[PDB]
Amino acid sequence: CQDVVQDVPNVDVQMLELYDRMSFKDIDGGVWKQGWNIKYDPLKYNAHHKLKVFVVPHSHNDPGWIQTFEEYYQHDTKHILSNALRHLHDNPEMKFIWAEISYFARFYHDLGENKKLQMKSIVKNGQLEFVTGGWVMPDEANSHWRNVLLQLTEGQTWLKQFMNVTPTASWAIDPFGHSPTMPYILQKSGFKNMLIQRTHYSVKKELAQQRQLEFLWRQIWDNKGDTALFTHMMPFYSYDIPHTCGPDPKVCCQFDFKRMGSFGLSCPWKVPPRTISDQNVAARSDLLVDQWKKKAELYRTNVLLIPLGDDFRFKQNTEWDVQRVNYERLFEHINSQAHFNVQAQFGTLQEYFDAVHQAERAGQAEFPTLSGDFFTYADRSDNYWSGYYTSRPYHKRMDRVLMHYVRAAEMLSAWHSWDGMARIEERLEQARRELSLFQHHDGITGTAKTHVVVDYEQRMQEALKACQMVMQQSVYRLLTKPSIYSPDFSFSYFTLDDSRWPGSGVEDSRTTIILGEDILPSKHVVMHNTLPHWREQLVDFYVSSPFVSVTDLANNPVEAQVSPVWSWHHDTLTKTIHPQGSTTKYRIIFKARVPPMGLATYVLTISDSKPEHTSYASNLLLRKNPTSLPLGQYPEDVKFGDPREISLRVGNGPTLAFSEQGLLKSIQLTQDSPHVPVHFKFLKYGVRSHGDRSGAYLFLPNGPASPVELGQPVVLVTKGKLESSVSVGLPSVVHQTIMRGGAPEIRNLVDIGSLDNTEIVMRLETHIDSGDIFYTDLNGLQFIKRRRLDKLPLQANYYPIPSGMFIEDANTRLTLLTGQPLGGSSLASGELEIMQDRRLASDDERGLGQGVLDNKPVLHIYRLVLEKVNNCVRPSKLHPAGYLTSAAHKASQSLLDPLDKFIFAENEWIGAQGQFGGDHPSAREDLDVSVMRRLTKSSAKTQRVGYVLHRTNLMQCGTPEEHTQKLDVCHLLPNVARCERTTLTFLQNLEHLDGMVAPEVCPMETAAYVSSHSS
Ligand SMILES: OC[C@@H](NC[C@H]1NC[C@H](O)[C@@H]1O)c1ccccc1
Ligand SMILES: *[C@@H]1O[C@H](CO)[C@@H](O)[C@H](O)[C@H]1NC(C)=O
Ligand SMILES: [Zn+2]
Repeated sequence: CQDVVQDVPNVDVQMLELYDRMSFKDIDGGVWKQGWNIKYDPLKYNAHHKLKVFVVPHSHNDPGWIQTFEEYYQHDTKHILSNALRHLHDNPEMKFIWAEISYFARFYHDLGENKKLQMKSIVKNGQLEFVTGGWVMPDEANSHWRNVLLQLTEGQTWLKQFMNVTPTASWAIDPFGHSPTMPYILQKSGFKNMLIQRTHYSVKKELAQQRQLEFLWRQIWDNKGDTALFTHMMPFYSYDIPHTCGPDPKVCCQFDFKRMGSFGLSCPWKVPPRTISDQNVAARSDLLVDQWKKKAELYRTNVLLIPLGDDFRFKQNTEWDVQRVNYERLFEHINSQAHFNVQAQFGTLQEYFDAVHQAERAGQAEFPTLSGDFFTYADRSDNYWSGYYTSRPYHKRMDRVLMHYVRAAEMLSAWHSWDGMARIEERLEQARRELSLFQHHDGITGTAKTHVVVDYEQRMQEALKACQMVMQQSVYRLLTKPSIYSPDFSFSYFTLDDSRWPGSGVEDSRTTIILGEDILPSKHVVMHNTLPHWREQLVDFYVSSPFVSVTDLANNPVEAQVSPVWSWHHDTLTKTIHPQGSTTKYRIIFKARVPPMGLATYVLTISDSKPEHTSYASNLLLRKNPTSLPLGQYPEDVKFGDPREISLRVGNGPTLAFSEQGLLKSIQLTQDSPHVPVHFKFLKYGVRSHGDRSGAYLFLPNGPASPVELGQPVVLVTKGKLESSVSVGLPSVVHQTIMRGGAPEIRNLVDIGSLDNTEIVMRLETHIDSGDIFYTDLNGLQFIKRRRLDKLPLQANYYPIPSGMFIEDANTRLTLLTGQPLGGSSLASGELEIMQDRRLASDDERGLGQGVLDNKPVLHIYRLVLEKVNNCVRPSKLHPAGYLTSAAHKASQSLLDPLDKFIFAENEWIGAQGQFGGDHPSAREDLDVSVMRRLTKSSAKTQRVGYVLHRTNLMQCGTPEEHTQKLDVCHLLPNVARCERTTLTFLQNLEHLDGMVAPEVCPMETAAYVSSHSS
């Protein structure tokens, strides 16, 4: 195993280093506005060294943006594909590349057999080529790596089954900035090449000057280079025709033949395209070949890529003709005029890469190595695209909830083979596809029109219902005596109970467990743990009486705590935000201990009085002018007091101090230790009154944030033996700090209401001497070092926080983990900040055509981990990566993959069992079974189950933590007959494993295995 901490990789381009050196000046470079006037030596190419040009027709099809997926399919994409089939069939030398498999599968299943066969033929002969082959072209900032893999696998599994092809070249022309998580996943999925486009204009200039636009992109910690993937970065401002033929858009636009008028398009540079004829082909060729030779100067080989396309192009038959015929006339002339020393033709992306590598092998070029990322993107001036790291945060949080539900549904149902009548495969495919669709770069990014966001939300709700159905049928099968099990596959044996989604204050949708002497004495509940290690975690349920006790299925009492159900209300009468307690429902909390990838059953029983093993939280409402807060049968009266500072400690955990406004002020790790200043504060950013306006994509603040005026907020303190909390009703945010004995949990119920042109940020102020350094994660996969640069504007220093961020000095580290992707930064030493929501009245000129005024209440969740790190073995100062500690990693897992809770629906569960998975191996803490998926339906003689195993890298800080079992996923199901290592999409077998044992992976590695069972 490579050491991912102690060996700084030696690369030619390291993006953090490049950023420290770059000036980022935005000067007018001439016709290539953000470059320079390219010059080339006409004698560079000759009879023995020609420039080979591949013109690659393409059509960017967004799976929802200005219209919904289905609206675009009906209005545009079905015609593009139907006409591509006809035109490619009839013109053998014409080529076309296709990226979005969600649209291709929607089209293909509606085709008659005759056309399916014609389609398969143009794919087999190479005219139509799939690039990447994912369900969508995903966002790379907010997406979790698990969902990037899910959507890639959904598209490629469909392509293997129906087109018999697996792309090895990726095409990502539109995500707003790029992440090294892509080459990581692609290289472990059989890819050999990838292409990107949206990188900062200053980066394109810098790399173009050094001919470093093609590089071997390896991970930041990869010393050896085995993760490297050849990458081509396009050089210009856009992937449209004016910015893909060469440096001068006024010239290139004249070679977009759809812009002469009848299609309602024109050239903004004021010179229109002209139909190629024998009288102008020599002059037109001279102009075009000159653009090509200038673009070729930016690269190292004599093979040039010229994309030919734009958004939803190649629709009309007349458009196919106009582009094809004109380019055919240019090719015939250019290729026959020896003086140009060019051979040009339509080609595919793979053809381009194959020719580049043939040139490389011929010794004509060596490529530089590169590590780092390409955030935060700016396409021009100070227009940095950091706004979409936060836009539509409700759906960003929903993405993470569904991510976990899909994993849990696939894993719970994988243990058995199911009859077709159970509709398990059907519901899982629906769920995987709706979550995969949302990975689109206008889905999770929050950059689609309002009605499109509604469509994605509706699709995800249907996916959550599908997951619940699969999960509850699976739990019933796994925990019911076999000879008693009698399923009705349409019945709800259990309902899921989720405490954090949509969340208290967002939707009152949790069901209360109704117990009563005259109706039902007790109720069974079941917890599932999708992680491969034993886990204890407090769980809570709503119950109709405070006199409830808990037992495990051996009838052993389990200590529990009962607290009131508090809801916050913006009282329009008193103009205050304050809590109301239920007089009919209560919360019961207790620790559930669940096996690795297993289930544990508990029983809640009502009694007429306080149970011996159930305690009751005290409650203290701090506000001047209080009024009573009756709580029905709750046995402890609420206490009142004027606002004041307070201190709380649960268990032997940390002691937290709060201001009189209910916000954290300090954390004391242990009895002796100091009270470390850690101050939460809410501030607001505004919008510029002159110049460019912030919108769904861009963050263009009108200066540093200003504190939210808090007034005298109402603060609620609940103190219990198992769980305590401090909640406060601030303007636009009900802020809650929860303590269960370890790192606190923070929950923000964010309702920006009608505050136009406002972005609400949550900031942490500490003493930590972090300087200008902070760390943020990439797709929940790795932490990258960031350096705040005062030479760049504030918005450029905002980065995606898909799952966590931290600051540290020699001795102390503060890590904030998130349950949803949001934007954030460290704008001053000792600070961390993360945006909560943004409401913007104006459009930001990137095509969306509306502001962001459809905000809705969202419950954001976090864990806050303050730790001493002076004893940790950390990377050297020159290493570009950072790594979490065990506690921060576990805190992240508690947010992303919590225990699932099931409430038995009927009155009695006959044949109920107490546990499942007690014999499953409890793997080392840094290892996860990211995916468990049965790959075969019930009619297959040989069943196959796929596993994706991911091992992260945790810092060594002297905490032994040992004695763990080896996890061999290939023996998790009985009767294993074969075990193979496969690509991450499970589509190619890479290694036949001896003894049918799947070995564990190295830190920072991800491997996939498929076990075969004869059963
Ligand atoms: O690349 C330019 C073109 N594309 C904008 C792209 N980015 C956001 C979406 O995913 C879309 O595909 C465009 C079209 C229409 C109006 C303005 C700009
Ligand atoms: C799928 O592609 C492989 C490529 O080697 C080919 O051998 C096989 O016949 C194809 N399967 C069919 C008939 O679709
Ligand atoms: Zn797009």
